Amino acid sequence: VPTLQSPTLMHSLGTLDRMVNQNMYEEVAMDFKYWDDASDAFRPGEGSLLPLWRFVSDKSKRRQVTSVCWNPLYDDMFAVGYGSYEFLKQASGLINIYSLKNPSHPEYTFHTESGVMCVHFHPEFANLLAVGCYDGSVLVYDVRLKKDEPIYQASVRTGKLNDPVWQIYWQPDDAQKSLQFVSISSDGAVNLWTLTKSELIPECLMKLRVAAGGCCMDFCKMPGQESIYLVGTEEGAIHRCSKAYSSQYLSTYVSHHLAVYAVHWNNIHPSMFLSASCRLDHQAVGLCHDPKRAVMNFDLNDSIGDVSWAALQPTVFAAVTDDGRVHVFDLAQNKLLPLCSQKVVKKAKLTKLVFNPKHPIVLVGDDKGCVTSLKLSPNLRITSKPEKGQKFEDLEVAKLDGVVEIARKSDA
Amino acid sequence: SDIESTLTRIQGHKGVIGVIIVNNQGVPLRSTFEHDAMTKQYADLVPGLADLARNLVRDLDPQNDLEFLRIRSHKHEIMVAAKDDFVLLVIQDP
Amino acid sequence: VDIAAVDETFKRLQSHKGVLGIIVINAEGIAIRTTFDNDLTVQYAALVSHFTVKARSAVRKLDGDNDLKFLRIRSKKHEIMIAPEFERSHEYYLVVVQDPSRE
Amino acid sequence: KGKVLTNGVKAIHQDFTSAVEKFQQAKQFDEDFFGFRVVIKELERRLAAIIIQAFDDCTTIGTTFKLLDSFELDREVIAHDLEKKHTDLLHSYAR
Amino acid sequence: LSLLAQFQAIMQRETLQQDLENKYMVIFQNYAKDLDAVQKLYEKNKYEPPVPRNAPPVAGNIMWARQLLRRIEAPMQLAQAKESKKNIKTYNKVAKALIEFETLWHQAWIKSIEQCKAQLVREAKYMQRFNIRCSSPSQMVLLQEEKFKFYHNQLTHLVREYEHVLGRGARPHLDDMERKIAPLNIDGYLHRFKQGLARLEELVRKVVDLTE
Amino acid sequence: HGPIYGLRRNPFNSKYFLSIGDWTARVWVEDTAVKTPILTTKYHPTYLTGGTWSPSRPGVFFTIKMDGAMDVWDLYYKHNEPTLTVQVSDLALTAFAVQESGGTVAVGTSDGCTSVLQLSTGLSEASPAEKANINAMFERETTREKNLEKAIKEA
Amino acid sequence: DYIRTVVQLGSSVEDLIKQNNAVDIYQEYFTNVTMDHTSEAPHVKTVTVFK
Repeated sequence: VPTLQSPTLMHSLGTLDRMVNQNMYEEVAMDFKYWDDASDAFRPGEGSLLPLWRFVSDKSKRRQVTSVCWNPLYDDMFAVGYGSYEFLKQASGLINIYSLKNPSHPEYTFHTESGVMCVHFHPEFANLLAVGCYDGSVLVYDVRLKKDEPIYQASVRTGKLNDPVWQIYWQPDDAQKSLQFVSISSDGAVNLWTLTKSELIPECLMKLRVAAGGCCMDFCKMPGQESIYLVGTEEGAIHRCSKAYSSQYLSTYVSHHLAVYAVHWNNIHPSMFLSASCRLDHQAVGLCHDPKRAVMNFDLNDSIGDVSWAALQPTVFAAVTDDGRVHVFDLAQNKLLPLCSQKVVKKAKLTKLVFNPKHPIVLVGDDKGCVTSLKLSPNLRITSKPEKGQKFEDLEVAKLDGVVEIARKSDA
Repeated sequence: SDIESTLTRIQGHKGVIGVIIVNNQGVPLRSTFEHDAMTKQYADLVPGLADLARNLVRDLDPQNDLEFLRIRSHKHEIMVAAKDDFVLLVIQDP
Repeated sequence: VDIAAVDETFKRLQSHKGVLGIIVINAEGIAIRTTFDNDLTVQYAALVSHFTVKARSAVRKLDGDNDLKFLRIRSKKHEIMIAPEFERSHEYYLVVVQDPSRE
Repeated sequence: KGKVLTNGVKAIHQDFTSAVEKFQQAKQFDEDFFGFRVVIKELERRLAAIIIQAFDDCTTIGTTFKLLDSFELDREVIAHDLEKKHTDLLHSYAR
Repeated sequence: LSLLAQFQAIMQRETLQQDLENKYMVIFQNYAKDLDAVQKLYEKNKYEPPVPRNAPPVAGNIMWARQLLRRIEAPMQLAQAKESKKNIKTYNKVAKALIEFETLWHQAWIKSIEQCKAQLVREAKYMQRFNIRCSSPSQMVLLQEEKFKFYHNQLTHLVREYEHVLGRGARPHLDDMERKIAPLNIDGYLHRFKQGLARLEELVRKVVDLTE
Repeated sequence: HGPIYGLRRNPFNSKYFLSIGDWTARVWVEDTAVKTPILTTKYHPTYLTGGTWSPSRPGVFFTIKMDGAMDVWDLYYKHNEPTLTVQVSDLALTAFAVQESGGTVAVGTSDGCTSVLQLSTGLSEASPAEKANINAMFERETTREKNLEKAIKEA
Repeated sequence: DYIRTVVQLGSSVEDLIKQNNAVDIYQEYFTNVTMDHTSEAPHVKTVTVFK
């Protein structure tokens, strides 16, 4: 009943602040949606990311972007998981949540007390955000409550991975009495978590045996089925198993010598994943059979932060290395050379690349606690348009398969 | 401590020259100005425009209401968030 | 002929997403081109004429050398956009009605 | 828990039937023979997995033979998974 | 070089097969160029080399050196006669420098295991799983980590649980537990402090339900 | 086992009866082929003495022991350890009762008094069939094990 | 003169309409989400002890 503390005052003030901040970046946003690079219908063989919004907060500069994730419904949310990767500069972690509606001030925020080495939003409900931490504590945060604190934790009583939790995921549990989580850790291996009464309980999935359980630092699951996923290691190899111990390492795609840093499936042609390591080469390899060779190889000058197939097309993909250059390949215009290699940051080593499902932009993330958002010039995004007698998934299977057979019989 | 932090953020951007909150009839409470010879100008000129615009919108189909309003002059962007309790003003040249 | 140009401007504007309506009304509150029926037309013409002359008198009173080239009122349904061009021998506050919900 | 796990041992039975009925059709039979060797020593690990996941949730001294003699399948492929868990029974009886 | 192998495999004419031996010198120019670039990395980054992620500082520098050596060495198996002499000399100085790291840093690690073994009690017993891969170990290898991250995980919990039950106070109660917190015998003290906090986790909730 | 102290049919859907009497807390069934438990639960400490079910929620139970507890054993969610261990007294509890609407319990202690508890919105339910199901399926495994001894001896 | 005015205004408004379609400003996230996931651990209260 004092008007100057009424909640609806704060509501309309927040909307008026967005209404202000829009009118401070009008060009950056109008280009985000209504602009096509007019000088790439003239030179067919290359492209040019155009840099857009930049997102910094003053608690971030002492921190390093250590994950990024996008929300299923709205397509203006991020989830930056600021944290640490150096062995000697170990800090407390952070997690903002940003928006495209205001880029300057984050909508939400939290403040953990170890390095947030992953995030993931839930796909169906659209708010609950699972995270992990440098010290095994997987956490779950609920967002619309506006209480700067978790709603569940882990302990050493329920279950604790005991070393960094590099990646976590959300499983769809269909209208059941639960929600599901799959994880991965340096010591020991994959664990399943549930969301019970007021707790999160481990169930162990498999152990990554080779000295000790071999370390591992990433995994991805195939969308189109669920059980079969791809797991990195630090012994070097890449493994693939299913949600069982059903032939521990169903596939053992072994080709590497160091810590692999990224794997990725590609949403079209469900047999073909690429991967990427810290041996300065990323390899785009086929999986139904084919476990002893790589269809291709793309060497480069500094080790890979990460890789990502495009959401909109299974030829183009992009990769991010430890120099300042994001470089992005079309696998069907050039053949072993990057279509567009551009340096975006000045004095930081980039470390995280994430695409966007609907609008065509990309997020890349620094070493200095910042995230910067690039746009893809039209030569990078070329989806073969469907027609009357054919389906869109089929043409994009066909392009990749043609490139695969060409370089398969041309390699040897 | 959320209302005043949003006031302090919103008054420190690249173009903002003044934030005003005014009550139903008048009484501009919590201005932001180093003198008050033009706050009263805003407070007694603008909510006439806000409720006149609520008349214009609502007259058409009475399920409808008004929420915000912007007037962009040459050198100013007067944004008014009108509602039942009060009228709120933010002034900014882009 | 420029009549094709202005009708083309109507399809330029009207091809955008959600744009329900375009109408042009002069200083005497009488619509010239429409896109609506006739009575929603005349009630827009009267209401917006009176409202925009009040708003321009407000801004001119507030500061002597500043005028307005812009006006934007909001609904929960549709964001009426008014633009005016106050001059002699012509002052044609065109008014659009749109919303991004549709389609 | 046993709903999920009974569904799992249903999948194991579904596959072994499907595999042998494919084999229901004179020196290239060694190739299908080692394919079937692959499947047997490959779908013997669903068993070891759905018995590792259902040997903690044994309740007492004697739920374990309701769940250890609803299978007993002695081999040289199970055995080197179950020395440690017959040991686990020994330590649980001691505790 | 893969292209040259393919062109060898395409066609047969004995003059051409006496001409595809020639182009190995044109190959050999660029390997020298690569042997230039890696050489620059060696001298520009001798003391403070960038590393892989979450890598410890002593023998997570060995891996960077090893990467440069094994980047330059694996094409040498395939590209094996005057220019060849100067290039094999430049390679054979880069080789000795890229063993100069991977022996002097290993020595510095020997004397640091003497230092730190009595936060950083990790690295002197966390390195020896990086070190166990290629090089040789030292005294009292990490046979003692099946306890010590039990010893830190239980013991940042129960001490942590001695804040929440002291968030429901508002006293001979706390007496009995400050006499237990303070004191190869870090087993029984964790016994004692767990049975210690079960007791007062009971007592405080009893008092709350009989007081509210 | 030994001197039995528990007996109760289950309510709210079916006829499966209970046996919380000795320091094992079973759940038994009434058929001439199932003369053996269905959901045997934990072998405990502190010799058991008495409890029942819920008449407003399917198949929870509530032991008491000679050092005293209301173990709110929810029994479709865990199956080994007491979901909620509360010690009402130090002295040995020797009774039990349930409010007919469910949500108030009572035990008088080893000397004297009588303590009346209150259990929150944990006592209500949304689906009463699958708990008849998992207490129906989980003993055909026992009849299945009755077949095996004939099969073993005939082999 | 009328024609020139109308096309001038059409240009300006066209820019504005793009501005509103670019990103929607007036949209509160989670305007109405009812499903809340909460804390539901068992509570034991002794209302009175009958003695």
